[PDB]
Amino acid sequence: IDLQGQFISALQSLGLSHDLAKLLWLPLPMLMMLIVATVGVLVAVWLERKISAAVQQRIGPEYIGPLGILAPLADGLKLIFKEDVLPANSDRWLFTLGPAVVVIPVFLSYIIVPFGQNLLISNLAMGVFLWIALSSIAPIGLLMAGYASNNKYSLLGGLRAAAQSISYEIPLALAVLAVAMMSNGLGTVEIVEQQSQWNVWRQPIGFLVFWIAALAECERLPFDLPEAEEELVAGYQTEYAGMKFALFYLGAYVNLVLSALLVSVLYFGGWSFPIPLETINPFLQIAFAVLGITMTLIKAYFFVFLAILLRWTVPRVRIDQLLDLGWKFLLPVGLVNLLLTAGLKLAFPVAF
Amino acid sequence: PKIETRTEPMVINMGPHHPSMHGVLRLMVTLDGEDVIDCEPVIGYLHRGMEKIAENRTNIMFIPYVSRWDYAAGMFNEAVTVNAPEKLAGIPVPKRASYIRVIMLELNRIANHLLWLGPFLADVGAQTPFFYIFREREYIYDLFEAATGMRFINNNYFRIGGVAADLTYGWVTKCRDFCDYFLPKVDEYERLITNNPIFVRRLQGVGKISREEAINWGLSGPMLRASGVKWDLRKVDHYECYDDFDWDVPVATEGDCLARYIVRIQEMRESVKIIRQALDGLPGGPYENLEAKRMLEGAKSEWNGFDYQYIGKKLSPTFKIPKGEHYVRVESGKGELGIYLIGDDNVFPWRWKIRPPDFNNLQVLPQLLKGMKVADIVAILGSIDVIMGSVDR
Amino acid sequence: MLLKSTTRHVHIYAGHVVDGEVHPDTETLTLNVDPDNELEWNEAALAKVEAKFRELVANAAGEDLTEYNLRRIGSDLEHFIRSLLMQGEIGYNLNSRVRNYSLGIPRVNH
Amino acid sequence: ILPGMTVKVTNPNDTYYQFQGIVQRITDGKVAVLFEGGNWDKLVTFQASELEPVV
Amino acid sequence: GLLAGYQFVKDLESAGALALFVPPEGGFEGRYQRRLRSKGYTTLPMSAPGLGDLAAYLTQEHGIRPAHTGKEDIRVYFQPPLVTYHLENLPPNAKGLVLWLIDGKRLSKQEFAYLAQLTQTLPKFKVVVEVGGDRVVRWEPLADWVA
Amino acid sequence: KFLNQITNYAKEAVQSAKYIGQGLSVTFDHMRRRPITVQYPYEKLIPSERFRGRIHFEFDKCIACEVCVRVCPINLPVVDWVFNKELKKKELKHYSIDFGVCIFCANCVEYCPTNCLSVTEEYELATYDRHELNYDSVAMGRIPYKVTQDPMVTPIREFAYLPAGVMSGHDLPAGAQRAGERPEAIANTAKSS
Amino acid sequence: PAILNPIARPEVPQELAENIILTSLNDVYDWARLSSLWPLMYGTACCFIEFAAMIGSRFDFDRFGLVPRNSPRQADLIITSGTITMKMAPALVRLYEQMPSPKYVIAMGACTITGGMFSSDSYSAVRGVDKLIPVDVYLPGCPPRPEAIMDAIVKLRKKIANEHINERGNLAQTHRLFTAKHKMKPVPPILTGQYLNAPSRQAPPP
Ligand code: SF4
Ligand code: SF4
Ligand code: SF4
Repeated sequence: IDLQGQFISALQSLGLSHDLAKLLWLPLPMLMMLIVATVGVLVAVWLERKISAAVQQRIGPEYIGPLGILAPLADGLKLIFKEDVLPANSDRWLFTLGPAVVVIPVFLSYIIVPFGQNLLISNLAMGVFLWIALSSIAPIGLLMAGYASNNKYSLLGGLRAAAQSISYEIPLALAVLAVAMMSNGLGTVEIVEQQSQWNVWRQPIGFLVFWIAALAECERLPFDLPEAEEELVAGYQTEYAGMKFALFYLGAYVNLVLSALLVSVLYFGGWSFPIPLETINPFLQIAFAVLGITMTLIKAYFFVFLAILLRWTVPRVRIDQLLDLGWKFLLPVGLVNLLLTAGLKLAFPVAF
Repeated sequence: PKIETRTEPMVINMGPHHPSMHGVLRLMVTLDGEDVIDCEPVIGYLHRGMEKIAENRTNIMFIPYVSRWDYAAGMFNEAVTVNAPEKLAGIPVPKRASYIRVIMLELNRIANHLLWLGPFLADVGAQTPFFYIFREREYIYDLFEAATGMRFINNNYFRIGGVAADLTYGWVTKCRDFCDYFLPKVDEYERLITNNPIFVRRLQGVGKISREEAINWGLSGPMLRASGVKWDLRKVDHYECYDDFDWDVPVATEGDCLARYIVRIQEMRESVKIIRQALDGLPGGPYENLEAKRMLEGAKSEWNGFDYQYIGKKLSPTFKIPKGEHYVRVESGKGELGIYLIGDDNVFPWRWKIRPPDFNNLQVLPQLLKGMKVADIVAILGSIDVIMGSVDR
Repeated sequence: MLLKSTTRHVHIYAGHVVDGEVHPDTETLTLNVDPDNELEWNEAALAKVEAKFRELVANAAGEDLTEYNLRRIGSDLEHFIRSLLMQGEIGYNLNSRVRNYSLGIPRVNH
Repeated sequence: ILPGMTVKVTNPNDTYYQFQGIVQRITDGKVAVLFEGGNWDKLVTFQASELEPVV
Repeated sequence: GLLAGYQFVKDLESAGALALFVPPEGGFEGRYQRRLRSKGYTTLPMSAPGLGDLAAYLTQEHGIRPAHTGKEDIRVYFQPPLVTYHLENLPPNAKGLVLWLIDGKRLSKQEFAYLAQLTQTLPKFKVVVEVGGDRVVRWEPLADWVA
Repeated sequence: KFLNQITNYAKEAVQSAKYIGQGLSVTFDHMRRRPITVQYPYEKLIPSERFRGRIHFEFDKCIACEVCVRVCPINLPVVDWVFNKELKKKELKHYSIDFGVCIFCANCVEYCPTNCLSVTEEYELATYDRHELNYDSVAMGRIPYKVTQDPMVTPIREFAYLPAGVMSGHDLPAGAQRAGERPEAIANTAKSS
Repeated sequence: PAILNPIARPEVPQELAENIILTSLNDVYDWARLSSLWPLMYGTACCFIEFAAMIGSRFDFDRFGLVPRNSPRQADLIITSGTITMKMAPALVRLYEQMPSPKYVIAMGACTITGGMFSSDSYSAVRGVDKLIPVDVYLPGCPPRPEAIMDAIVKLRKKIANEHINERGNLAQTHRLFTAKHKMKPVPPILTGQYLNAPSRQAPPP
């Protein structure tokens, strides 16, 4: 229904300087994506907390609210209410700036996830490449948290956070190059409007590549070494007490949600009940919008579910067993996939 | 704020506050670039003074202390503290109370191996088996709470002349149900682990001792038996109700964490093979049939004789243990517990001593870390079934 | 590195508090009587504690700087505080915090 | 029911079914049965309706 | 409910002895204790499973005999009453001294009646008892709930 | 030399994926099995016929034998007597146990001849202060709790009190009994054929 | 010498608040810090094994919001679990004090509120953790039923609700501190590495 048009025209009817009107529509989706991001964090926390109890014949929170619905609310409000402590020789500027640096770009990368056509913020012609770029800023914040702490116990485990995050960006890049072949570019709308009746069937290998490189962004118990609670307590996090630890926590879960939404838009699509949709008009547009949003969230939820379900199925790996995936299983296979897709697009340019 | 790197080996502290279960233990470890040269293990954080408390406390007064050495299994040591003065006085023990002793003590062995298994896997990644053992090890808690009062530890079920209290009515067939429910699940663990590559690649060949190098250092338990040594005090010492059952003492030879794991996991099946074979042979069977057959005719019959009673003459708190020293021992999960008892003439002993297996087994922590890594330490430390409570003497 | 004796309401160190750090110097022996406010202190009894500490370090100490010795000093201070708290100079705080009677419950001295 | 009087339990919905025990104390309708048996003497409060004053 | 004023304080000042039927989670009752402290009342919970005759520990002076462990042969302490000592150690602007009991189920009818009758005598003193129960925090006078 | 390396590589990959999917299916199977959780405050668990919780005490049956102190590992219970002079009787003037020190070995219960001193199923002891655990003679009898008679509890039996073959104690008939016959029933059965 | 160990009779009493918009927000504040207590995995003895069984699936404590946390700084609670010898006590005060200020304590067991069985004839046990830190809830019993720990947490949760927001002045430390020069001849640390690299392990003497 082009809500931008009516918002600007109704607001341009009582004046308000039409350029200013186009300026004043900016913050609405820019904060709506923050709303759904925070909600996705709350949902991811509650989901992990209840499914990690289902796996174990356990029952998660039910005394917080009805079903633990208000558990991360309690967590966040507490961590606001907690004291913050700045240890003895730690720096004052870098300590309270590390978590901001590792948290910000994950939010900033929500300017590309569609949720529906013309239902996103500012489709960039670069798109996913900007995500691959902004994701490489996190190790700076992690090394900042390591250096800005007298805790050798922390820095010894903050360098290995800039060893895996600096290792699973190359195949993460190659698996999306393999999609940039097909889709005439890099914009998400172009990656997905190429699906009108999915890339997973034609990228059976790059799926594993992207999906192993996304889980291994210092997130999950298959690796999550920099928070290896048993190996060395909380790594770089153990001196962060109040809302700063909440920033780290938030950042992990919101990055997981972003990975799920991004696998959805890349390989499956944030539309397309798998029949060739649009074969069957504002009252119909508001229906297909809801349908596309719903199916997007279905696939994102399935990937969040599988991701949390590996956390309780897959014991961790030291650091050498880890880095012998990168450069020895993900990078050669990503190169092979790239060359394969290139050769097939050269021979069979149809279907790509 | 920073730390001023230098070309020297780094010293780090794995302090009392472990994020784990393996007691409270220091390991001042020095490394050469994510290696390990050696480490000074500063144990001592749990010395509360047993061996001098045991000199103003008679037997029945001291027996609840005894179950705090091995916090996991508080009957491999109640049994020893029973057997120590029991041999000097030469008090005959019946077959019923001794079969009960065998059953409960071997059930505690099962519990001990489960509590080894849990944190062994938590320190080596996932936490789910920690939740699958307290889903299963919690049933023998209910068994004990039925027979004795409290659960793992503090039962104080054993006594000098035998056993304190005859069993409950519905204990035996329910223990059979547990015995039958267990074997399908030690296999489900081996479905979830023992071939998962991310697990077995973590502890392929870390740690190793030769046969005769594991005998200087005296690694009395499965560590000594996980290096090619058929030796268990249940068989070589002819512990009380043995040679009456079938036997298959497990042995591995690699000496590494697999050689310990396979031994423990086969032992926790051989134990059930003993238990199922004991319940079918009691002097009296279940207490239901026993008491019924007694009251039916046996106010004098042979179903009220000494060998069918759960204890001989019940003693006073003035038993007055006789003179003469000796060393008793028992093969528990961690290995050989031992007590060097002396006695002079009175209720209070003279130099109560504990010889725990964990102490000698934990001597060789650093040799096993003779240049391995920083992150494969817990895999080795989790191999011994270290219980720092058993290092308070 | 530090060598401290941390009981309840007596914390002794071996450095000099500059602003909140400690900076072990090997000769300053700070003290931190009752940080958690289990007791309500006056100006006199607290000076008596101070003087006890001064005439307990200097008057009887000429041996090594182990934690054993500082722990012994802390024990003597924590018994001196019993004495002050029984005789009735100082008393418990009564505030709506924990109110756990670590030293003793109130008697009447019959 | 009154003190000092041995009783037994008539309640299939109770783990203490068909145990004989001596009454110890009675306050406010609920009576403390004492099960002299085994080794450790156990003490439990039952309602007067769950019981049966056996001889 | 999700928000409640100060009618609990009026009910308590009126009746003298209430009985809370809070849930077995202990998360939604301390706020009313706060509402009492927000007026001037001062609290002391002392966990009834541990109180004796309740005429010797509240009104009169009683003898506590601590734990000897072979050492330090039997000795008394004679702690003073719980209700004529804290009631005199009040601040100046003190409205009264409420009394909280966490586990009231373990006590009996007789001492419920005694605590109720003790509100009228010894004026600046009120009582509350957390007899666990209902899934919504409701209360009732303690003269009621008995006879 | 080189092809065999790639085949072994792919074989290791496939075996790893298979052994991961195995645990995947296992954990996805555990999330239909009913929770064995015991939702305690509303779904409390019933103690056994020998659990050792709080100690009981009668004032009328004691005769001041001092066995309780002479048998406790730490000589805990505070018996206080005065020996009135009618002929010989020790008059019991006070009796307490500090349950912040007591170990619940119940040897006290074991050697009391008068059946005065018993164990109760109270495991819900806790205070904001440890000088309240020192229970007096009139605060040790005190008529225990009896979990089942609680309007807001769904009691559960434990593994020794469930019918034969049964393992959990959650969704049970309202007539279940332990395992087998009592000896009285067996005797009256053998007597009647 | 008339009432020993006395109470102090305070003045300027507390100046509490009374408006509704603040006390409802106080209820939310307390509810939030209440229903998400994050313990510290602090184990020393079988009380920790009962705490581990409390983690388990026969009865968890994940509900009413408890996450076993590994570091003190993120934590909110030390369920003191085991005996406190005289060689680990500073390793407990340095865990308690090295933690954010709105923090609570539970003392499970009898070996850590009076020393329990080791309250007599022992020479290395601390006879009560209440003389190391401010215990907030006591529960007795060597190994207690771990569902009794949840009774203690119920009893602790109905004490977090008993707090007020304009009353955080009773939450800091006053630091009544001094200095004293001395002469006690410092000795070298004999506690280092050097367990196998020491010359005496690679050296049968003459
Ligand atoms: S053992 Fe029994 S009779 Fe003897 S003092 Fe104790 S309670 Fe009294
Ligand atoms: S349970 Fe043990 S410690 Fe407690 S009073 Fe009885 S004998 Fe003494
Ligand atoms: S109180 Fe009991 S369970 Fe706790 S450490 Fe002491 S003996 Fe072990």
